[PDB]
Amino acid sequence: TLKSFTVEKGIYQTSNFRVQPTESIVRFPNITNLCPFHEVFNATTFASVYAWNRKRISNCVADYSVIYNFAPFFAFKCYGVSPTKLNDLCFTNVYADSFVIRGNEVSQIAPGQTGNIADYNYKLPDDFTGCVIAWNSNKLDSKPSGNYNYLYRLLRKSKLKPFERDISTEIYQAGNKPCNGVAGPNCYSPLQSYGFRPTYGVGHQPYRVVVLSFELLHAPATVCGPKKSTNLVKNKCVNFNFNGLTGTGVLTESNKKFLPFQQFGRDIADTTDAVRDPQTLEILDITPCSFGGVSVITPGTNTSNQVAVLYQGVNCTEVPVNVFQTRAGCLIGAEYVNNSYECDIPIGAGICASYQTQSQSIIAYT
Amino acid sequence: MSLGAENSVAYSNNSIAIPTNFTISVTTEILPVSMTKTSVDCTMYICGDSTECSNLLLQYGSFCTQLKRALTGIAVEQDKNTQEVFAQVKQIYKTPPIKYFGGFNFSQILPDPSKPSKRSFIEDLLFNKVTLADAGFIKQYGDCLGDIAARDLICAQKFNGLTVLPPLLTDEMIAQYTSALLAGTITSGWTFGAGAALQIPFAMQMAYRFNGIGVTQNVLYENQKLIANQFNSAIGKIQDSLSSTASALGKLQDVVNHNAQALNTLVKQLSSKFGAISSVLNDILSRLDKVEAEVQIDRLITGRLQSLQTYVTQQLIRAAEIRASANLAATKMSECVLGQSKRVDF
Amino acid sequence: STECSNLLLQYGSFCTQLKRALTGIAVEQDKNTQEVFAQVKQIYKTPPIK
Amino acid sequence: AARDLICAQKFNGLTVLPPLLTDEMIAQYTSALLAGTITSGWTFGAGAALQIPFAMQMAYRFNGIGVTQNVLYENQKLIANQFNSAIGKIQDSLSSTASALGKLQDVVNHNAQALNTLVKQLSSKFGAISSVLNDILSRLDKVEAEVQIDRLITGRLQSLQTYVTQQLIRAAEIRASANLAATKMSECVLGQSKRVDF
Amino acid sequence: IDRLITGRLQSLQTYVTQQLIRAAEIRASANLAATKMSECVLGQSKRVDF
Amino acid sequence: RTQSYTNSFTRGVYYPDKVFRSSVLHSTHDLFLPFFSNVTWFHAIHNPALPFNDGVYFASTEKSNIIRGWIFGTTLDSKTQSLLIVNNATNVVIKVCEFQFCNDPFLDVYANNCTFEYVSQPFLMKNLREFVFKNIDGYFKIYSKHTPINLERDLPQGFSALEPLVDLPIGINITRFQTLLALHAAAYYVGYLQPRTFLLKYNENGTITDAVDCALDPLSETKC
Ligand SMILES: *[C@@H]1O[C@H](CO)[C@@H](O)[C@H](O)[C@H]1NC(C)=O
Ligand SMILES: *[C@@H]1O[C@H](CO)[C@@H](O)[C@H](O)[C@H]1NC(C)=O
Ligand SMILES: *[C@@H]1O[C@H](CO)[C@@H](O)[C@H](O)[C@H]1NC(C)=O
Ligand SMILES: *[C@@H]1O[C@H](CO)[C@@H](O)[C@H](O)[C@H]1NC(C)=O
Ligand SMILES: *[C@@H]1O[C@H](CO)[C@@H](O)[C@H](O)[C@H]1NC(C)=O
Ligand SMILES: *[C@@H]1O[C@H](CO)[C@@H](O)[C@H](O)[C@H]1NC(C)=O
Ligand SMILES: *[C@@H]1O[C@H](CO)[C@@H](O)[C@H](O)[C@H]1NC(C)=O
Ligand SMILES: *[C@@H]1O[C@H](CO)[C@@H](O)[C@H](O)[C@H]1NC(C)=O
Repeated sequence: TLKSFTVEKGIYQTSNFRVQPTESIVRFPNITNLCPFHEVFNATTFASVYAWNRKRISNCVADYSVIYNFAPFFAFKCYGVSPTKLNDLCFTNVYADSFVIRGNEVSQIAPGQTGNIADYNYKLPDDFTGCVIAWNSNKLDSKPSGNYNYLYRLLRKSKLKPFERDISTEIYQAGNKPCNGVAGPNCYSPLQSYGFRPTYGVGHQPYRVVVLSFELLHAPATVCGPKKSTNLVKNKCVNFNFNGLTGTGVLTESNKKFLPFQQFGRDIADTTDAVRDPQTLEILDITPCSFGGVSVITPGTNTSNQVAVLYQGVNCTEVPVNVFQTRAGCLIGAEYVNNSYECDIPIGAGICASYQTQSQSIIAYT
Repeated sequence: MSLGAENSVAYSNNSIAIPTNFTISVTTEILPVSMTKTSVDCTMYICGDSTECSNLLLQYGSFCTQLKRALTGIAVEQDKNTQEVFAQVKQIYKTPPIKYFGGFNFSQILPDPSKPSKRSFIEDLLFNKVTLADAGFIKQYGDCLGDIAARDLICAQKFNGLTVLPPLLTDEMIAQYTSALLAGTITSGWTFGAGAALQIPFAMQMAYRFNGIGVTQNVLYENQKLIANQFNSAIGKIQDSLSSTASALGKLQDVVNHNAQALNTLVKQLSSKFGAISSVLNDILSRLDKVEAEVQIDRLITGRLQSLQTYVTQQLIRAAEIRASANLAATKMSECVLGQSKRVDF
Repeated sequence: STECSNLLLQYGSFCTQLKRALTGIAVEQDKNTQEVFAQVKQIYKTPPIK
Repeated sequence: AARDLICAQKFNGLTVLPPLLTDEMIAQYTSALLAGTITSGWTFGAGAALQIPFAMQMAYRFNGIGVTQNVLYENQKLIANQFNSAIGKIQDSLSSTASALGKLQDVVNHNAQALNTLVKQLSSKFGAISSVLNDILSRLDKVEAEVQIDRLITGRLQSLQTYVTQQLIRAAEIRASANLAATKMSECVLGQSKRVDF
Repeated sequence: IDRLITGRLQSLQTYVTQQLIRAAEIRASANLAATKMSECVLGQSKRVDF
Repeated sequence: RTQSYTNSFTRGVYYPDKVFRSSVLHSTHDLFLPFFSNVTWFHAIHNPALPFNDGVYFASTEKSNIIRGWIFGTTLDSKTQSLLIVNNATNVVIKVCEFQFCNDPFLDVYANNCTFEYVSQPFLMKNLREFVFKNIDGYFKIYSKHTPINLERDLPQGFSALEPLVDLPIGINITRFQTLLALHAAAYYVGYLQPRTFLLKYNENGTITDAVDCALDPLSETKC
C-alpha cells in the first residue's frame, strides 16, 4: 500500500477483509412442460403485416438452442439482452409475433424507427426488449404469377401506437368530398399487395419475421430456461439465484409483511433486500456477509518487524474471521496493560499503542 | 427591515457622562472544533463483491488511492484540531474540597462525582441539547445483521463501504481537560498559563482583573457581595436560557446535519443509471455478453467515480472551514481563559 | 427540451447539491455583510453643530 | 443595438440575486458608527454611549500610546491642521489615482469572468456532431441522438461542477477576508489597538 | 483517443483542485506568519501564548 | 340521466409497481388522478358513451351485482375491435372482438375476426369499489380497492391505495367508453387521469398512507 520497502512508525489502513461464500443456491419454479417454439416457426402461410398473429407463451421450460435448428436465419438481433444469455436468466412472459415483409423494410422492425411498416402497420415500443428474427423465404413465399395473399397498409389518417393492430378496411379520404363507399377520385383502398416474384432483386425478396418480446417485470415467473434447482440453506453466506438475478449474501427468515402481488423488496440504493422463494411461498431477507477494514500498527523496519492488526468496526469476540476489545474495533497481537503513558501510535477512543520492554512487544494502553 | 432603535447622543464641548454603578454580564459563545471522520471503500461502493468490475476499476489508475489519502488527512486533521484546542495545560489540576471563593458560586460549571462521566450541569445541558446523528463510531454490525423493525440509514451507509471512525479523545478526556482548565483558572488566575500555578485568593484575583480594565481595586473590596450576587444571577440566567431555548446551538447541529446529509446523498447516488440499461450491477452481468456489459459497467464506474470525487472535494472544503474555526477557538482558549484580553469585542 | 430532461433525470442528484452549494454561498454573503457592518446597537446621530 | 452579455447569461439559466442590505442601509450603519466614535469614543462599544468632548477624547488617545496629555493641549491647533491636511491628501489621492481599489475590482472581474466562461462553454461539441441540441434531435434517430445528448450532458455537467467548485473556494477566501474586516471594525473603530501594524 | 483525453482531463482537473485547496491553506499560514512578524518582532505582545 | 359534480378529495392513488418498499418516501411519474379534482356524479335511472381520455377512475357506493361490466373501444357494432368485460357472481369474461349491440347496452337477467378471450376470478366477493383503467403501449391494467364508509353522502377523507388486478395485452385503440347495467338507481363517479408527479409515503408495513401532488399548489412543489 505504501509502495516502498521500508515503513515508518504509525497505523496504516491497508486492505479490507471479507467473508467468502461457501455454497451456491439456484431457486427456480417447478415447471416441466416444454414451450411450443416448434409450432410457431413452421407454417404453411404466415399472417399478413396488418393482421400479425401474436402467440401467448407461458408456464413452460424454454430452450433457445433449438431456435437455431428450426429456421436458417442470420439476423438474430436482440436489443435488451444477449442471445447467448437467454437460457440463464428468467422472466415471466413471452409473446411471439409473426408476419412476412419485404427485404428493404426489415430494418424498420426496430425500436424508434420511421417509415411505412413502423408508422402504419407494426410499431415496436421505445423501451423494447427482446429479439427480432428474420430469414429469407424465397422458396416458399414467392410465385411467378405474383402473390396477392399478403397485404400492407398504404396510408392512414393517424400514426400507430406500439403493439396496436387494426383490421378494418375503409376507403381513404383526402379531400372535402366524401367517398360514400366508392373508390373514385381522392378515394383509395389502403390494402395493397406485395406482389412477390422470383425474378426480383435481393432487396425485394419476401422475409419471414418472428419477433420475441420478453416481459421483464416483477410478476411471478412462469416461462424461462432450464436450470436445476438445489436445496435452500439459510443462515449461511452463499451465492443465490432467485428467478434469474444473482448475488452474494446470507439468507434469513423474514418478518416483512409482503402483499400477495409483490415479489421483491428494495433498499434506498435500489438493491434487493427481501426476496420471495419461487417454490414455497415464503419471504427471505438478503443482507451481505461480514466485512470491514484492516489496519496495521507497526514501528519502523529499523526497530522491529512485529505488527499488530486492528479489525475496525467488528466484534471479534463473536466473529473474528493477545486479543483485546476496543471501541475502534478489536486488537490482535498487542497486549493490554493497566498503565498510562503519552500517546505514541493512536488507535481509537482513548487507546494508544507503543513498543516497550515490558522482551519486546507491542502494548496497548489508555 | 429595521436597522435598530433611533438614538441621538447629546454631544457638548464641556459635558461628560460618567457611570455610577455597574452590571456583571455572562455571555455564551459557541465555536465548532472538529467534525465527523469518514472512510470510504472504493471497491465496495463502486462495484461491490464483483470481479469483472474490479478488473475494470483497476484500469483507471490511482484515483481511489488519492481519495483515501485525502480522507485520511482529514481524519488526522480533526484529531489535531481537538488536541490544539483542548490540550493546552501541562498538568491536570484539581479544585480543593472547600467551595468558598469569595462568595462566587461555581457549582453549575464545576464537575460533580454523582455520575461516571464527570461533567457539569451546563455541560450536561449542552450534551443533551445537541441531537447526534448516531454515527458508527461504536460498532453496529450486530444490530445491522439482526433484521429488526426496518432497515436504517446507518446500515445502508455501512453496507456500501462508508464507515465512520471514532475520535481519538473521548468525552471524558475533554471533560477532564475542561475541569483542569477551570480549576487552574479559579485557583491560580493567569499564572498557570505562563509557568507554575501560583495560588491567590479569588477576591484579590478579581481585584487584579478590575485593575486590568481601569477600575480601582477598592471598588471590588467595597462591592464584593453585590458583584458575587450579580455573577450568581447571571450564571442562573445562563442555566435558565439553556434549559429553555433550544436554538442557541445551531452551529454544531449544522455540522452534524451536513455530515449526515453528505453520506445520505452518497448512498442515494447508487440508484442512478448514468445512461446504462440498469443501476444494478448483477443484472448487467446476467443479462448481457462480455463487451456490452463492459460498456455498461464502464458507464456506471465513471458515474460513481464522479460522485465520490464530488463528495471528497466538498469534505475537503468543509475541513478547511472547520480548521479555521478550530484555530479561532484555540486562540480564544489561550487569550480569554488563560489570561485577560484588552482587545475590544474579543 | 423534453428528451434532454428525461435523459438528465437518470443522472441522480448532481444539480440538487449544486443548487445547495450555491444557496449556501448566497446565504454566506449576507452573513458576511451583517457580521462586518451590523455591529452598533442603535443608529446614533451627530449634533447639528459641527 | 446588439445582444448584451447579461441577456445571454439570463437566457441560459444564470441569474444574479440582489443583496439583502441595500447601499443606503450600509451607509446608515457607517454613519451610525462614525457618529458613535466621534461623540462617545470607545464607550459606545462597551455598552451605553457616554459623551465626551473631542479634545479630551484625543487626550485619552495620546495617553494610550505613552505620550503625556499636555502635549495635545499645547499643540491642538497643529494636530487639527495636520489631520485636516491628511484628510485633504486622501481626497486628492482618491480623485487622482485609480490603483488603490484593485481588490474590489478583482472581485467584480472574477465574478463576471466565471459567468462569461460558463456561457461560452455552451458552444462546445464535447465530441458530438453538433453543439446545437435541436440539430442533434432533428438529424438523427433515437439511439444515436441519445448518445450525442449524453455526451453534451456530461460535458455541461462537468463545466457546471467546475464553476461551483471554484465559486466555493472563492467564497472561503471572501469569508476569511470578511472575518478580518469584522475584527478590524471591532478593534480599530470601537476601541484603540496596541497591536503593532494592526 | 477520446477515452484517453477524458481520463487525462479528469486527472489534471483533480490535480488543479487539490493545488487550489493547498494554496488556500498556505495563504492562511502565510497571513499568520506576517502577523507574527508584525507583532512579535516589530513590537512587544501582551497576548497570552502568542 | 342526472349529472352532478363532486370534489375528488385526495382519492384514487394506486401502487406504481410490484416492488415492496418500507419506511421510504418515493417519487414516481405515472398517469395519476390529481388531488381535489372535479369528478362527475352519474345517476343511472334513464345514454351516450363516455370519453376515455388517457384513463378513467371509478367509485361506486352501492353493492351486490347491480353494477357490472364495461365496454371499451372507439366505435360500436363492428368496424373496429372492441374490448369487453362481463362480470357476474361466478366468473369474469374478457373478450376483444366486434359483437352485436343495440343503442342501449345492458345485460339481461331473465363474431367475425375474433381473437382474444380471457377468464379469471370475479372481482368482487358501506361499500365503495374503486377502479382505475389505463391503456399504455398496447397494455391494459386494472387497479381496484374495497373500502367501507360511515356515512353514504360523498367521497371519504382518507387514503386507500389501489392494488393491481390483471395486466392484459389488449393492443387496440380506445377513445370512447360505455358502461353496462343489469336490468330484470345506480350511482358512479367518473374522473380522468393525468400525467402527474407524486411523492408517496410508505410506512413500516409497506402500505401507502400519504401522498402529495406536485403541481396542485406551491406548498406541494416545496414538498417536491
Ligand atoms: C415444421 O414444424 C412442423 C410442426 O408444426 C413439423 O411437422 C415439420 O416436420 C417441421 N418441418 C421440418 C422441415 O421439420
Ligand atoms: C411446486 O412446489 C410447491 C411447493 O410445495 C407445490 O405446492 C407445487 O404443487 C409444486 N408444483 C408442481 C407442478 O409440482
Ligand atoms: C460486542 O462487543 C461488546 C463490547 O464488549 C460486548 O459487550 C458484546 O457482548 C459483544 N457482542 C457479542 C459478543 O455478541
Ligand atoms: C462650545 O460650544 C458652544 C455651544 O455648545 C459654542 O457656542 C462654543 O463656540 C463652543 N466653543 C468653541 C471654542 O467653539
Ligand atoms: C450554588 O448554586 C446552587 C444551585 O444554583 C445551590 O444549590 C448552592 O447552594 C449554591 N451555593 C451556595 C454556597 O449557596
Ligand atoms: C366542477 O365544474 C363545474 C362546472 O360548472 C362546477 O360547477 C363545479 O363547481 C366544479 N366542482 C368543483 C369546483 O368542485
Ligand atoms: C385512435 O386513438 C387516437 C388517440 O388515442 C385518436 O386520435 C384516433 O383518432 C383513433 N383512431 C380512430 C380511427 O378513431
Ligand atoms: C403495522 O402492522 C402491525 C401488525 O398488526 C400493527 O400492529 C401496526 O399498528 C401497523 N402499523 C401501522 C398501521 O402504522
